[PDB]
Amino acid sequence: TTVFTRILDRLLDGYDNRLRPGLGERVTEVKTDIFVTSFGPVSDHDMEYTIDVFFRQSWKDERLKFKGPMTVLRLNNLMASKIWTPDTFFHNGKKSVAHNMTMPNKLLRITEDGTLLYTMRLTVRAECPMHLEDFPMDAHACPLKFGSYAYTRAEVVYEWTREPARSVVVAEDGSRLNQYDLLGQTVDSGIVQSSTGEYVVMTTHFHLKRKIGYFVIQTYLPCIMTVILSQVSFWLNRESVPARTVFGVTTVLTMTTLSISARNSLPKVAYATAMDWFIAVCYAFVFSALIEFATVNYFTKSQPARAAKIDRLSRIAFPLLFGIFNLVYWATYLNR
Amino acid sequence: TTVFTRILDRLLDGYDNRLRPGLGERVTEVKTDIFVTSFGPVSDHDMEYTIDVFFRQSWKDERLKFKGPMTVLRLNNLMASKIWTPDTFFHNGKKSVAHNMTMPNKLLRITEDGTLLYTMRLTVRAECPMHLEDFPMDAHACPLKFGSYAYTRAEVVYEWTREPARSVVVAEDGSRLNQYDLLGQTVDSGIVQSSTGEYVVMTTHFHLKRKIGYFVIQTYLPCIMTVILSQVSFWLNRESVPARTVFGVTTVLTMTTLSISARNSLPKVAYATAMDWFIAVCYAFVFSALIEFATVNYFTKSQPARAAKIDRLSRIAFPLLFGIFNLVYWATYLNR
Amino acid sequence: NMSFVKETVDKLLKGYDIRLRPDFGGPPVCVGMNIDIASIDMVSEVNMDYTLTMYFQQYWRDKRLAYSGIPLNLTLDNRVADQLWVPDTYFLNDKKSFVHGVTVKNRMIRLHPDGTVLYGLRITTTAACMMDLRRYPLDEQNCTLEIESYGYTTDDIEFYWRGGDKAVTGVERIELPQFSIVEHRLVSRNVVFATGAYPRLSLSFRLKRNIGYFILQTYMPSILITILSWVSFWINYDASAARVALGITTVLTMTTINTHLRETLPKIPYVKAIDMYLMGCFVFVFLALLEYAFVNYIFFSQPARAAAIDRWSRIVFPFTFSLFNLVYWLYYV
Amino acid sequence: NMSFVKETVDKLLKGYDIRLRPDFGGPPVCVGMNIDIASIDMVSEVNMDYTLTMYFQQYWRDKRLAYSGIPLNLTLDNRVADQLWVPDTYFLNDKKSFVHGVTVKNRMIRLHPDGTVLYGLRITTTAACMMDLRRYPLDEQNCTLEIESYGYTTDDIEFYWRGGDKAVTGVERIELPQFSIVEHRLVSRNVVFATGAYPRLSLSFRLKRNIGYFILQTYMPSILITILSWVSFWINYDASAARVALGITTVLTMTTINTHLRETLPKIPYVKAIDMYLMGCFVFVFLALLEYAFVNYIFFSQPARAAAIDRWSRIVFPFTFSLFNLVYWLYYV
Amino acid sequence: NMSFVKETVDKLLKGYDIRLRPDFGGPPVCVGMNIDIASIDMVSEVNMDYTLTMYFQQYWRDKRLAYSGIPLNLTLDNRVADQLWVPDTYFLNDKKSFVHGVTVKNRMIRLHPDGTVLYGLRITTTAACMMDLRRYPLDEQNCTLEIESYGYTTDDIEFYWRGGDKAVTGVERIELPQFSIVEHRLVSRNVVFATGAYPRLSLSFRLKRNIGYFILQTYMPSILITILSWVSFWINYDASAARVALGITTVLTMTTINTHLRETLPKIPYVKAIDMYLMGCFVFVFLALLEYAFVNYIFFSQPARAAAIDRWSRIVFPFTFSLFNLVYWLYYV
Amino acid sequence: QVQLVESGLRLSCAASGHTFNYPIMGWFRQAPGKEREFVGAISWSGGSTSYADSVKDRFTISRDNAKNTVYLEMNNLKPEDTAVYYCAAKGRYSGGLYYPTNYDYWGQGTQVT
Ligand SMILES: *[C@@H]1O[C@H](CO)[C@@H](O[C@@H]2O[C@H](CO)[C@@H](O[C@@H]3O[C@H](CO[C@H]4O[C@H](CO)[C@@H](O)[C@H](O)[C@@H]4O)[C@@H](O)[C@H](O[C@H]4O[C@H](CO)[C@@H](O)[C@H](O)[C@@H]4O)[C@@H]3O)[C@H](O)[C@H]2NC(C)=O)[C@H](O)[C@H]1NC(C)=O
Ligand SMILES: *[C@@H]1O[C@H](CO)[C@@H](O[C@@H]2O[C@H](CO)[C@@H](O[C@@H]3O[C@H](CO[C@H]4O[C@H](CO)[C@@H](O)[C@H](O)[C@@H]4O)[C@@H](O)[C@H](O[C@H]4O[C@H](CO)[C@@H](O)[C@H](O)[C@@H]4O)[C@@H]3O)[C@H](O)[C@H]2NC(C)=O)[C@H](O)[C@H]1NC(C)=O
Ligand SMILES: *[C@@H]1O[C@H](CO)[C@@H](O[C@@H]2O[C@H](CO)[C@@H](O[C@@H]3O[C@H](CO[C@H]4O[C@H](CO)[C@@H](O)[C@H](O)[C@@H]4O)[C@@H](O)[C@H](O[C@H]4O[C@H](CO)[C@@H](O)[C@H](O)[C@@H]4O)[C@@H]3O)[C@H](O)[C@H]2NC(C)=O)[C@H](O)[C@H]1NC(C)=O
Ligand SMILES: *[C@@H]1O[C@H](CO)[C@@H](O[C@@H]2O[C@H](CO)[C@@H](O[C@@H]3O[C@H](CO[C@H]4O[C@H](CO)[C@@H](O)[C@H](O)[C@@H]4O)[C@@H](O)[C@H](O[C@H]4O[C@H](CO)[C@@H](O)[C@H](O)[C@@H]4O)[C@@H]3O)[C@H](O)[C@H]2NC(C)=O)[C@H](O)[C@H]1NC(C)=O
Repeated sequence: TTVFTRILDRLLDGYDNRLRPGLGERVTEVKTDIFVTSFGPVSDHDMEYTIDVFFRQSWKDERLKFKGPMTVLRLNNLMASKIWTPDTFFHNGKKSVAHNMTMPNKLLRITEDGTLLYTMRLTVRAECPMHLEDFPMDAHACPLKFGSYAYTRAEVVYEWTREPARSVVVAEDGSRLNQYDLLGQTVDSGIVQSSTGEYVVMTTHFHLKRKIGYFVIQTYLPCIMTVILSQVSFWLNRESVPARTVFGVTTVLTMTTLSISARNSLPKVAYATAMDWFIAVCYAFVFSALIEFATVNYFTKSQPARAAKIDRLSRIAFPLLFGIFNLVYWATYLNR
Repeated sequence: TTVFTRILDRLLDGYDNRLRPGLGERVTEVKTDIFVTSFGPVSDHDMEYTIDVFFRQSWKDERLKFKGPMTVLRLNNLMASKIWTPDTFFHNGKKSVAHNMTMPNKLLRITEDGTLLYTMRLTVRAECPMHLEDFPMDAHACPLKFGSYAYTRAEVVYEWTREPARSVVVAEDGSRLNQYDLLGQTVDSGIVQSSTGEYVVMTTHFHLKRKIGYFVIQTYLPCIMTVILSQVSFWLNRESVPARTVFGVTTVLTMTTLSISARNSLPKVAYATAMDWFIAVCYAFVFSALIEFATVNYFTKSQPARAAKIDRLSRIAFPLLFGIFNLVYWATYLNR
Repeated sequence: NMSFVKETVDKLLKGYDIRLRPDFGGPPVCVGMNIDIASIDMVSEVNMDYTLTMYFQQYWRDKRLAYSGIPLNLTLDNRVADQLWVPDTYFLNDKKSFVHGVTVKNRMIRLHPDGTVLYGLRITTTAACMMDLRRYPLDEQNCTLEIESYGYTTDDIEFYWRGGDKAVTGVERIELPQFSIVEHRLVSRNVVFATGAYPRLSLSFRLKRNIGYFILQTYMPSILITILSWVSFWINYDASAARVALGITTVLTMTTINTHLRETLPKIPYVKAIDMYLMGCFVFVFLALLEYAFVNYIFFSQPARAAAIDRWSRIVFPFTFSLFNLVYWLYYV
Repeated sequence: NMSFVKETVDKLLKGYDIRLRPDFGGPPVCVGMNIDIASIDMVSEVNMDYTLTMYFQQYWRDKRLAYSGIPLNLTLDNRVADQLWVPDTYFLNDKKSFVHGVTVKNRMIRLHPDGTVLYGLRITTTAACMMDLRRYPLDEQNCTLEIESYGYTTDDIEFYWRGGDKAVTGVERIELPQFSIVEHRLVSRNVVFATGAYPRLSLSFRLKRNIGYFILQTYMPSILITILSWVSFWINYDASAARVALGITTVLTMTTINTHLRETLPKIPYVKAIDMYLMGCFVFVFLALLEYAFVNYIFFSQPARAAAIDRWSRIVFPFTFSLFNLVYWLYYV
Repeated sequence: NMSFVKETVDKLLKGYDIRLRPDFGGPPVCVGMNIDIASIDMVSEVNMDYTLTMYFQQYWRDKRLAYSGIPLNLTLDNRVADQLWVPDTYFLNDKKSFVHGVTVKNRMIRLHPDGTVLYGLRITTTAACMMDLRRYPLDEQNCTLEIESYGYTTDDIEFYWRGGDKAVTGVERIELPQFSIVEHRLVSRNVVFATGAYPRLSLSFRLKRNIGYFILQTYMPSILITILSWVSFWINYDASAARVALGITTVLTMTTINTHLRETLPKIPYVKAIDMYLMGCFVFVFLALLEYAFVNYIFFSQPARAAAIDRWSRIVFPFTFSLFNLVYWLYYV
Repeated sequence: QVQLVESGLRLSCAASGHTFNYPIMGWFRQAPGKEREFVGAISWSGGSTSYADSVKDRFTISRDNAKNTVYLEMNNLKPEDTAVYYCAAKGRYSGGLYYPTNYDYWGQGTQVT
């Protein structure tokens, strides 16, 4: 045991942790990888998502070479506070947590050739800007970008440990998504220039696709059935004024209730989604049916022939127009 | 610059910050003053308020006398942790914040005669016990009391820096109130007694008056309109039984809904407020109008002249009595 | 002479080991406790907890801190608390506590010549209080605060209320909106876990709920709607069908009021007293609606029987509602 | 003698390397674990997690801490834990955890003559629990706590439940209003990550949800409104205004109930049992209104048929509603 | 040659006094400031505040940190910031702030050969912004950030915007769902308090609310329901059920819209534009219902008068609604 | 205050009073020469039973809140089960489940041979 204590004391003797490895001589190369243990909920109102990761970094420090009975020292993470580490941060992070229970969720391993492996467990809340013009048939690419805060590309560069597709690994049962599907992810790297210089940035885009079944059986089916029910009214005889009034009133009321309740989930974006267009057209159809009934009632006692002609014309016009609207809408929004 | 470093080193040489100045020889006198930069929101549900202040303390410490090219050393606030400071706390504070962005929001200045000025920026949440009998036409005196935690009056006393009325200064644009109006403050000092001894307490009372417009356009106007609607029924002929019955029952239901929603945003006080009395009287008027209709309908087919007389007498009595009640109520409560 | 005080305090803390309790290896150290209740802010049936602010004072003797030649209590800067031994006192039933820290840590250290240490903190704590809501809102609760040593067993430390029943002050000044403090009690005992026996102090309050808010908030609307339904019996019937529509609308509004009421309470799985009253009122209004439906159904061919039925309901409904109210308010009060 | 123990502890901590595990470079150190559950504060479907409070006890042997000459177990001030090696134990599925720190950090250190260390913490953790709500509110959940070592692989450290089936106590203290505990289970295994193999303990509970609250606050208003919708069948078909008012009022009350109830739950995409029930009740009341629409449509040319239809609807609607309820409650119970 | 760099750095910090500002006892030190705004999150009217994330860079010169023989700018570990003097910059109107700390504290220290220090932080701050909601939702707000020195007066320090009007970047790339940033402004001035005169920097944004959401959500449904209420005037007065259904539906739907929109805003005491529009629409539909009630009241003895009243409603209501809309949109735009 | 009434093979413990403050009932037996020994414990509401090793799979404990009773059914007896039996109530924060010191209200002693 005393051998390892002496080795550790010799490594830390005269070691300045303010200086990066290879300062003034070459570029420090950091190999990075991510293991996603849980891809947490996505929030549309806040335009953000939560992710739980094991973040793994690896680099080389010549000052930490040693020769001993063991090849790898798997040390207490306190040692990590006594050596240099990269200052990696997430560019689009909002408020992240480095877990500290029951101890700092960190691990440090030193190989005899001077190679350091440094791993930590993080919960990151990140910004995902969403374009909701195709809601609820939309798809998103939520990014996660990280890099050095203070070291420019002339001092620190980041690389993926293995091939970029295999460097970000998502656990099998680590999905906390409710209304989204994780289709896949893409991995890339690049350079970003800011007032203080040029920096290496590593990016991972997670591709999400919203499921539609909830909105299919919650909004689209009630709207279609309400429109069909309202157009049924054109076939009732003109003597049945209360029946046609009930048809019109109940269809208008159902459409109003659906329209009022359909915007609870979304943020208050300043544009119209696809669902908004569908509900607006259904409302227009139902209101036009009610107006047609009012017109027929107005002319019922004075010009019965005109009322019959109007009823027949609507009986033909309304289903055709609704079918054409449905065809155009679904063709536009399904093969997007 | 070396001269000032030597001065500071000599001042701190052998200094003991565990001991108050004048320990065992005299009382330590602290002069205090408060600059309110913003008087934040008042929470009726929690009976509390938030205030943002510059808290300034000043006292003499003969151990810190010096002589040098300057007469006042304006030091970095870390020096505050190296010397003795008063342990002032707010007696009715709930959860306060000492701001730490980007650095500790503290300042320390030392005059060559040993006088120390010590200032900090604080956000204090404080308890304001409110009596809501006159709600929503109530006024409150929200207190702020502070003093030493550990030092009795034989050891530390507090004084206002200048005239007490001029030692608590509120910024002219520092008002974050939305529902209340700040009328002024009263400044005082006294002695509290506890199981650990006698302590000095400094007290400031802020005088707040609730604005009534919100509750006018939220509760009073719908009640008035419902009462007028219920009294409209008195002019329909006695044959129109279903119409007047619908009027009465609908107005009673509306009154019940308004009465229920009245305390939906209020704390659960055990007494009745003024708004409760107003709503109770409006409910009584509506219910009495419905009872009047029931009485009129009872006599319709046996004593029609009595029913007509009752209808006319109500058509005059009800609006006049409602107007008299409104005048009495508003004169009583707006002149208090 | 502050230099002599400084030398004495330096000498007291020379070679002082904070890892060891006073009289380590000997008889247990006795710790007395006092509490001044500043306030009891909020009592929550939804979260089953209450919040409380207090001045918590601990008293013990440490012979390593005895000093001579200074005839004064020594109030020291609270940071000296980090250089001394203190008891490891905690609250079992607490959910989130903190010591106030503005402007500094609200802590007090006072040494006495014989070695007595007074250690004071100002603590705001939220503490769990399970509540029996079977008689809500006519219920009475018992909320406790449990004070225990964490690491030291009864062989090392003993607790006692300092002053007996006077050790807790400020209870009589507490004003609660929904409750009134009927009584408070102080208990001392021992508790055995797998790791040994530990001292325990309990401070309990008995709270009785005020009824006025619920009279104004839920009982009166239900009573008034039930009374309103009886106005129908004094209106002559017709072929309009106005009154069945009105009754149905009133019943629906009653249901809406009831759903909000419950939208304001925790999700307990049993029936409360207010639930019993509300479904009694619903039964009454439903029976009134059914009676009108019957009268409207049979009045076309038998007007006299319909008039007799209406008149008898005119009498029967107030009487039965009064009887139900009498039974309800006698069974729960 | 306090000085003898003081110098014994000073000798124990002299030359102690906190950066090295016990038996570093040799066989793995075995850590036994015990959990004493104090409460489960809440279980949230909206956030899909639950809050647990517990005493977490770890037992191991460190030969560097062995001492002789004192036949006693040293209960030390918890600050000494900052100078000892402790396992790097963490909880995988936790989201926010803290150690209670009033009045001091709720931590315990007990040393034994042969070098055994007992290390106790009082911890509150909010741990994730993904829930399948397809049978909600008649659903049954399984919530787990995963205990793992972060840095040390199985070649460095081993975990085991100390006492086997008795390693976790206090399960009977769990009082949830909306749930009951059916069973708890302890599991020990290994988990392979790209950095090696790590020991893993697992503590799971099976929660059964109580149906009483949902019967009282959700199912009953819908059932009562559906029954109220049948009153239209007993009203003569000349009262067009009254029956139309009845249908519209029932529809709007159903929509308000549905929107509020669904508004109070997480936005899951699948259909729950309560959603299917509410949609069935909506279908029934809407079908009653459409029945009246049809009767109004046909009664001017076939009044006898319309009267027969109303007469048969009076019987048919309650019967089909009873069949629907029977099938629903058989399928979900 | 890390040995020589380490020697130089240790030499720099040898006699460094962190308690004294650069040029202590002399002319004020000049501090230039730059901000890169990354995002502006929730702009809340309920809390009367907004959230800002930014990179805050300070630039100054400390001759004590000059070095020679190393032709490089030295980026150091951020923890070296704890040994250097930095300005005591604070934000006056901030309520809650923090420096990001994942994976490390988001801090940068960069030294230059002549003694220039660049000190960067990544900060998220919630800042108070009192809003005038009298013209809501057609309102325009002005929200500021006030940057000041706490302890150092103008005799010790002076602020300036480094780069003139290009000292703040990233404003043009901000995306806000509900607002658009019309303009941003930079101001430099002095503020006098009782303890002296201090430098002040002000960064202000002018935000204009987008109306499309409110057109989709509140104005259009209200207009459609108001127009729907006028359909009754074209239905013959003998059709009681139809007109009563129309009026009741319009009234209840307007009430539902109003109650949905009432408490979604802070409890301001004044009347907003949307409140006036919704109250006017409610008044119109209610008056239409009252018109129908009056027509139903006098259509037996005076049918011609009822027909005339309907025809005049048919003309008066669209015209008066058009005039009300014209007045409203001319007043508020 | 809780009043415990013992009756009774099957032993019945009927409790009255403040059973909400003491949500746990436990069974103990005292041998002529030995100390009191824990047998089993039952929660009034949760119905979560706990048993000692020596009476696992043999003794059973049931609770009914209708009349506030708890039943201990003893099956497959042995001559080492001749002890005076007691029933007791345990507070909400009274500590360990296996220690007689933690139980406040004790019932009357019942003999079994
Ligand atoms: C996981 O990580 C979190 C932070 O993310 C840690 O929380 C911090 O823990 C550290 C170490 O214990 C704390 O630092 C210490 O604070 C003491 C005072 O704490 C009180 O006051 C602060 C506010 O000032 C409150 O936030 C806090 O709740 C207490 O009320 C100091 O007395 C300590 O001083 C030590 O260092 C100085 C250095 O100069 C010495 O002079 C002293 O003698 C002494 O050695 C110290 O600064 C920090 O306050 C905690 N922050 C928060 C927000 O809680 C967790 O502890 C950590 N968990 C684990 C298991 O590692
Ligand atoms: C809220 O609910 C809690 C319980 O959940 C109530 O707390 C109980 O309070 C009663 C007092 O009213 C406590 O009863 C007392 O217990 C003391 C401790 O007993 C232990 O230690 C003794 C030895 O000292 C042992 O013999 C014993 O077996 C226990 O191990 C006793 O010392 C007290 O004795 C007093 O009464 C007896 C007669 O009963 C007299 O003979 C004595 O002289 C003396 O006057 C007493 O028995 C009970 O222990 C508490 N329970 C808990 C769990 O703490 C709260 O009172 C309640 N709140 C309100 C407001 O009602
Ligand atoms: C909530 O849901 C979780 C799952 O998400 C359940 O946890 C599972 O619990 C079961 C036990 O009920 C576990 O199955 C057991 O695993 C043990 C460990 O297996 C690992 O290690 C061995 C070597 O030690 C390897 O061979 C093996 O491949 C694994 O890597 C086994 O030792 C157990 O075997 C025992 O039972 C079997 C019969 O079932 C016998 O044949 C054996 O001889 C032996 O007696 C057993 O297989 C399972 O691993 C747990 N899953 C997880 C993910 O941890 C919870 O139980 C559930 N909660 C509730 C309340 O239901
Ligand atoms: C949101 O609302 C805030 C107010 O709360 C606005 O801030 C104001 O911005 C204006 C500029 O747009 C500021 O006016 C400028 O003040 C400068 C500083 O004045 C101080 O110092 C001078 C001496 O240097 C003193 O004389 C003076 O009394 C002050 O102590 C001036 O230097 C500026 O002068 C410029 O304009 C004048 C004409 O007005 C020219 O003659 C000059 O040559 C020069 O071009 C100017 O007066 C004002 O001080 C700010 N107020 C506050 C409280 O800070 C925001 O602009 C607003 N946001 C938006 C987007 O509109």
